Amino acid sequence: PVDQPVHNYMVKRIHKRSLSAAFAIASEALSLLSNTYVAATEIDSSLRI
Amino acid sequence: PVDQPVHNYMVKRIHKRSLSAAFAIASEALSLLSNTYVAATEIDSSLRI
Repeated sequence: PVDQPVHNYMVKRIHKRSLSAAFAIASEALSLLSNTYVAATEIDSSLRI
Repeated sequence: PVDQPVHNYMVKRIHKRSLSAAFAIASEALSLLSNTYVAATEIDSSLRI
């Protein structure tokens, strides 16, 4: 009579990371963007695409 | 005329072993056991399971 089961309870810390990157836009691209957002009979399809 | 068959009869002792292990139980487990042995409308199913 010397034996007895034993259990272990380990717990962990989660830590923490992130993400980030650079992505720049030209103003003329935004201008052609604005018309294409309301795509209609106007707005040159070739330049928009 | 000198040849003759010969036989050998070996017999074995079977020896003897056994097994034993420890397994403890808490009184609260037995108490919740008692209600589950008579499982009815009472006796919390979640705690019993």
